[PDB]
Amino acid sequence: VLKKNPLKNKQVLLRLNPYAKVFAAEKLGSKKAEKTGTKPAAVFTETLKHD
Amino acid sequence: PSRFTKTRKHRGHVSAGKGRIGKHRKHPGGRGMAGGQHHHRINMDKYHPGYFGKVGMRYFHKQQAHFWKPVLNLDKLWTLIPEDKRDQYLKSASKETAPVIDTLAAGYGKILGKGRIPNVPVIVKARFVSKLAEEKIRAAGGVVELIA
Amino acid sequence: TAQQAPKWYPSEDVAAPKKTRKAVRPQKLRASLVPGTVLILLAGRFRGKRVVYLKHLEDNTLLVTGPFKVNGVPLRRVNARYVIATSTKVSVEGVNVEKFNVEYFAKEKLTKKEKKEAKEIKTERVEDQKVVDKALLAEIKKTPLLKQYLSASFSLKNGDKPHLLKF
Amino acid sequence: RVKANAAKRAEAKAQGVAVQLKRQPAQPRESRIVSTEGNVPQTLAPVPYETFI
Amino acid sequence: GIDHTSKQHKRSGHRTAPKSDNVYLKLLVKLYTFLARRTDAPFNKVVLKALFLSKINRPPVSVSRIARALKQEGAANKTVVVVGTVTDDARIFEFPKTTVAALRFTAGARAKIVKAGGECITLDQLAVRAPKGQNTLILRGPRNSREAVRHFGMGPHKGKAPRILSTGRKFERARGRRRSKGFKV
Amino acid sequence: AEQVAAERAARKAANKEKRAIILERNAAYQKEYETAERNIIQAKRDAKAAGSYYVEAQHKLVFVVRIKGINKIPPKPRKVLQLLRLTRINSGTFVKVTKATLELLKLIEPYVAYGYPSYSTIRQLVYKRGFGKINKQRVPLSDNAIIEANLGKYGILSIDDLIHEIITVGPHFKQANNFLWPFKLSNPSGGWGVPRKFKHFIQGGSFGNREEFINKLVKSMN
RNA sequence: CCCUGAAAAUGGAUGGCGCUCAAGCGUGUUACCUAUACUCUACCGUCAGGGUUGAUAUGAUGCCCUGACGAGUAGGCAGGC
RNA sequence: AAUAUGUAAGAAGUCCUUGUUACUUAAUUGAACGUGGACAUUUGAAUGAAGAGCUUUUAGUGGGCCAUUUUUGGUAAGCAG
RNA sequence: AAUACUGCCAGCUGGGACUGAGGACUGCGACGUAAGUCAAGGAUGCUGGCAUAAUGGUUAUAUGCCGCCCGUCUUGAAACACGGACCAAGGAGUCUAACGUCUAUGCGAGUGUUUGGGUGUAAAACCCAUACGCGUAAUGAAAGUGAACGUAGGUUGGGGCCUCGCAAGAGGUGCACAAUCGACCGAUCCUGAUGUCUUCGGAUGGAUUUGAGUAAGAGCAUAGCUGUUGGGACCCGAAAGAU
RNA sequence: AAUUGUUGAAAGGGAAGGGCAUUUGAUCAGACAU
Repeated sequence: VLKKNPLKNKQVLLRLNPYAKVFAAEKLGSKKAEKTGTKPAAVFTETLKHD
Repeated sequence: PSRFTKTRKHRGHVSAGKGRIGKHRKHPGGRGMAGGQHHHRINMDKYHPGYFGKVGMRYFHKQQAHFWKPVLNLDKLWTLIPEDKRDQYLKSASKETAPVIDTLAAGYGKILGKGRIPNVPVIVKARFVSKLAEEKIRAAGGVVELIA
Repeated sequence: TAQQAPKWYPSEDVAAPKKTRKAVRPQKLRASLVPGTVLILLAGRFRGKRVVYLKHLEDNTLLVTGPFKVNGVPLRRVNARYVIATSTKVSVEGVNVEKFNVEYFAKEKLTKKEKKEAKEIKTERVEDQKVVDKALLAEIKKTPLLKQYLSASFSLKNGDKPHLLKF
Repeated sequence: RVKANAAKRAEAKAQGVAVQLKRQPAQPRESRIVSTEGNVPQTLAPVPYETFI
Repeated sequence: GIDHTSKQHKRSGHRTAPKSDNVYLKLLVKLYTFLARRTDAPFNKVVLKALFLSKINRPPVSVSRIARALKQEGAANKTVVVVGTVTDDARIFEFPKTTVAALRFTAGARAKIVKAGGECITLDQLAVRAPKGQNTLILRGPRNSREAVRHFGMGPHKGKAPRILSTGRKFERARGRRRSKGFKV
Repeated sequence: AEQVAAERAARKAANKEKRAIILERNAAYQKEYETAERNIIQAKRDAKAAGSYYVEAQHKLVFVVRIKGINKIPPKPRKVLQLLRLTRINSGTFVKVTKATLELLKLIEPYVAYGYPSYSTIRQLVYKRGFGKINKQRVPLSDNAIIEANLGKYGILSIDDLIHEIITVGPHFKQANNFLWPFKLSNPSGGWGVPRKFKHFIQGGSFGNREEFINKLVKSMN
């Protein structure tokens, strides 16, 4: 009879998407990505800073 | 009736269903059949193509009595026999006792050959018969005997 | 007949309402309404007067007192939205509040047929007030100007900005 | 093209694979990596107005 | 606003329930409406829809047409269903025994069918005999052969039977019909 | 029918298995999205480190929302809008990006705002304003059963299945997008950010290919 | 940009008041105002797709469910007073 | 050139064999129509299809006007086309 | 390292406004081993005052904003375009003969009692003979001729039915209808058999020829809307013409 | 009915009338009373 919004109603959200519970539990919306440090080539940096 | 007429539904509407620009004037295109070879030419050549002119010779004092000649086909030829005798004659297919059908006395003038007839003999009395009608009756086993 | 009877009379029974889903969870009170807080009444008979918040009653109301010896406000209940929660907290652990519940302020209703109300306090209520206020006055006295403050009545003065006035 | 599709369809049926006989509109180009080996970008700027008349 | 790609609020255009106050026809419509609602047999839908057609839309099927339909291979014992009127045909002479179901039967057609040995059946009896239309063969009379149809769509070089009241040599076969007099249609 | 317990148990078991399948599919899709985006980022980083430029693939889908009213529209753009199902002023539709659809968008440039929506925009759109096309009737995407009833033929079993087939242009993207009813979006909260809409977004207006900026506009208009 | 070029008749019109680091001109960024437009909901009606034989407060032309739509002279049709 | 514009993107098709012919070829050569057999889910590009096709009958109308763009007569016109 | 910018969170949380549609349960789902609970297919709980003009309705008035005089011709009307001083009553697409389409009905290769007769509780109702009108046969100017090679044909698509199959589908039958190729009847142009009042007869076989045809009838009668024609003909109106 | 007299009420700075919304005055139904 009524259209309940999944976004603003956690109950119907869990109804529509079973994965929502585990998503919230694991905090996958704010996942900490691994830090890999690679440096851009000197050619690219010079081309970026070039006139 | 007059209560179902659209005039009652047209009360209150200014033009009464006849338009505002071209109001319902007396006779905009002349009286009946006016201008056949003129402004009504398109209609009169589209829906009555063979109207204007004359064709064929005349017939002074033509009497339709002379031309009275109703036609009758063979499929209907078994109708003139009464209903109760019909199956009795169909069952007893005999050249000795084939039924007599007086088409003229019934009211028909010519016998035509549309359709088929059951293979039983029959004496048909007719003012006129088509060639194929006579052929079919004689093939069935009867005889077309002319009368007047 | 003056009017032809209708072919179809509607059904006469009363259909039961469907099973509603509105289960009552207890009211959450804003953090500023800590028991023992000096509030100000913004509406009612005692509007503007400052009171002390003691207990959150069973229904959504706040039991408050003057204390009655000062500014003459007795044990009443009020509504959270109709009081303003100042920051002048006073200790309240020295009083007993378990007696006062929703049934404690039971009004002996009079039927509408009387209509002769053109012309007293419960002795129990006066004794509870005298004990609660006498237990709270000692707590009040530990700070310099709280008794005079509670005797005073709040009032917006010229130039006051309630959106910028702290409490 | 009719007989071309006939040939491809027969071959795909023989090899037991999908036919994919329909044409396709120009799809968006897939991702690719462009090297700079001997292709350092040349900086381009507008040219000031000079009359040739 | 809406950029209306279709004409709005337009009716489906198909007759729903007959435009007739015949209470018995309404009863048949109710019965077959129930049957089409609660049966997955397309025969019920087609007969319910055919119950609504007008007189010119319900041409009379002759018993000769009945016999020709029964002449089909594998349909000798089928029950013929006619949503309309069955008429006696004095052109046929041998008629096969069958169960013909129709709204109205001419006296002659009923007599012919009962004399052949078969029995005449009304559509309610058809519903009680075959709820899903099993072993049924629906017939229909000819629509294009009525007198009014021959005049439809008349134009030049169409030869669609001018609407002349009285036919004769003088009427509607002068100039415009023969090459000597004017032109040819 | 006194036997109700067996039917309840069978239905509950079937629903539990379906929910488990949907959960596993959504987990796989989340892994796929993370893998794809992280692979793209790392490919960009590796090309930059090696001394090259990683040109990302051109986007495969667009979201197109009508911006113009319905009056005074030339016949060809009007017909293209009708074919893209943008009948109302603020209707929106997802479109696969090929040469034909790019030409369509170019024809209807002065009457639509379109870009490439992100997964967040697509998911919010499907969850809030997701409506089906069951039996030519616009039913709301309320339960996964509705989607399974119609799109179970193509394997689209859940609303996240639909979102996946939308975001990754797949074998049945045409069918999924056709099943999705044209989204009826409200006016953008906070305005359009522009004094005058009817200039191309490049020209300081609002219509045209906003590309990546379409997400903010669509979220505001949702 | 401003000034001269720049002359028309009742008194007179950036709409008016009035405005001069503007309330003018060019440009940029936000905030804000409101249409019978858009979004959601209720209701009226129309159209379409459906459910309902169970004796039936009856009536299947009845009851009920779902979705979309609603401007309009000439004109057409329908339901009604 | 641009814009506009025709056609095609298969099931009423394609492939193999052999039937009919008074047409045709030097000739079962060819032409047309066929018998029988084979094809797949992508049955022959994209998008959308709010149902598709078809018929009868009849109303009003048959003085038009404006705007962008192309453009003719005219110096031009709230001019005419 | 931070921060700014952009983007994400199926992150949390505060205030405000409008709405409460439905009315036993059913469905989806969440929390709980479980019972059960729940914000899960649309509002409930507690409390107060009034219980009457208080809310509300009508009306007059004030205020804020908007508001041109109606009908008509017109591309365009508030027009410095026409009618309208006001009011009551009357006042304008009717009826008929013949009809076209559609619809309802009765009978149906038939149909139509009501020209007339009989009868009658008397312009009513009921009954009926013979014919005629229409239709069942068309074509040709007319003489005249006059509709099955066949299972009333062949091909294609056909609703429905039947058979097999869980279904997908396959096969058979395929009315109506649509396209096409043929057959037959007539007309026109040809070919000219038996024969013979030796000039009569026209058999057989053809034609990019056509007809308002046949090819297992569909019509008649009544009633209704709409439309057409003649009638005063939707209502009112001439300059005129005649006796 | 047009039109007019008296009484009563109300308004009225070069028209009157009207729509939306409410104040004010006058007037009024229904429902608890079951």
